[PDB]
Amino acid sequence: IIGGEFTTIENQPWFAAIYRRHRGGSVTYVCGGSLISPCWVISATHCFIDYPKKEDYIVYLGRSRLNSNTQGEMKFEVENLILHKDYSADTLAHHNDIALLKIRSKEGRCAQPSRTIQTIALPSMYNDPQFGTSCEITGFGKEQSTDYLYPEQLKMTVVKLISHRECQQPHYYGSEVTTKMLCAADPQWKTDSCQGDSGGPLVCSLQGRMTLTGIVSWGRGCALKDKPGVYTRVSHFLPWIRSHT
Ligand SMILES: N=C(N)NC(=O)c1nc(-c2ccoc2)c(N2CCCCCC2)nc1N
Repeated sequence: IIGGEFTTIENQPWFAAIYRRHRGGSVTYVCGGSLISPCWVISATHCFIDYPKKEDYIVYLGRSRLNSNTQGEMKFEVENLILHKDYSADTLAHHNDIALLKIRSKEGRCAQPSRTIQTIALPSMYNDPQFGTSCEITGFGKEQSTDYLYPEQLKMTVVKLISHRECQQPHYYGSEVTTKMLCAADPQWKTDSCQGDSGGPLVCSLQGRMTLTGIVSWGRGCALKDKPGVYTRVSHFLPWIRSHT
């Protein structure tokens, strides 16, 4: 997250921290995700496509820090890694960038909700907020494009939804953006998602309900003028989510 503010897991208790085990046994951070039910985390396919083996991954819930344990956290293995069959990557833009992780502890259990662990509601189909609506994004991704390290403490910020028409403009993204993607940015381009925020939540308040509107997917640079963050439009994937869960 470029700009914004540090936070803790109580302010985004559906946030899932996803790591990969290496040959040799070191564990590194991969991507964010969101808990949509006790046994299911939703994320982005591009996070996993290079290493598509479920046994390589570890999922934490209730975690506020990157490389230290948070009190009350839960650790899970990935019992099921489901990537979207129609995923594609061009140079920047990832199509159908959505993935499901079925989680299960070494004791064979799913998430027990707590003060630090809760689910996030999915939107109703094809129902998103209007352009200019302020939404929030959360993650352990880079604080500056030039940074080598990821922040040790969770961050979040606010961005505003951009219309498909505006994001479709050539000075923005041209036809790289489809109707299954959502664009969002700061009016000053001051704050944004970045590398390492992929897979994490874009949350909007719809009709009084906090709703998983987007999944962090891609962008050209981070917090660059005329280059918004691009998000998988969750309300266009409800059948795929339902069928696979
Ligand atoms: N909202 C944005 N403006 N940007 C992002 O959300 C975002 N940005 C980058 C990025 C762009 C230039 O440096 C890093 C990124 N990457 C990691 C993936 C592996 C190839 C490198 C790109 N993933 C992202 N999800």
